[PDB]
Amino acid sequence: GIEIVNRKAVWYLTSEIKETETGIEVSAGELHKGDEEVFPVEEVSFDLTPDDTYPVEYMLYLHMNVQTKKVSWSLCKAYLDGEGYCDYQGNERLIMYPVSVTVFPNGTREGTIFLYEKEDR
Amino acid sequence: GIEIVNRKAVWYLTSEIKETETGIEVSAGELHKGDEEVFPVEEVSFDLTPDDTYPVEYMLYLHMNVQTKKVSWSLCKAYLDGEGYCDYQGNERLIMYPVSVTVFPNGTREGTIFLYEKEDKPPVIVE
Amino acid sequence: KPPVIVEPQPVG
Repeated sequence: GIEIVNRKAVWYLTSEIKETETGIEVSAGELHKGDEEVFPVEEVSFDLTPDDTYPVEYMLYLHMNVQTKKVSWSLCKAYLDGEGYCDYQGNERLIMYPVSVTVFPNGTREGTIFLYEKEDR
Repeated sequence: GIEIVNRKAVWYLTSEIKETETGIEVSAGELHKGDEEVFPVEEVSFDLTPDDTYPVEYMLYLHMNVQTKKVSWSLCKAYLDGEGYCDYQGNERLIMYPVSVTVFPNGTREGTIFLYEKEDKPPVIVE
Repeated sequence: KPPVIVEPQPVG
């Protein structure tokens, strides 16, 4: 299954992230760096599609353009054949990776949905 | 907290609706009647202000004047004291209730954001 | 500035 990890951090996301029948749905929300700064985050969704032979790793990245302040989503899809793996390859500032799921050929999903909330006041 | 409910409907709104630390923000968007007609919807926002004594119910209405086709926002606020409730009452056709939240004196929010979708999000590929 | 305020009904 995909376990839900509620976790406190300086950088936190108010977007609702959930597992659906077909994949992952992330609602529109806000990225916060503590009390100081807030950035708008668009909604995003993707299918957790299995492969016939290999398990498939899905890793969702939340990164920021340093110049424009635009916070965007990136998705890595890797086939776990001994050479495939997920690692953020982009040139923007990686903030977090709230979804990490391995989908097995028979449809079994194993991984984590990270839900970051504010450190306590 | 404030839950999000996605639903496939004939009437759907492309406006982004989100909870902020102070209240609710609805972006400018489009109301769609399937694939037959689209109507412009203005941005709207409001504070989820608590009361010192009673819990407060917030209700957001999206309604349309069927003759002018003007689509507008209405907000009802109710103080949970047992003497009043929120209910949309006007002449205009009520299209949807996308926000319904109860705000308790200490700031605790309980409710739902209804996000209507098309019947029958690609993140860039970091690959 | 929207929204237009709708007053709550009295119960009863």
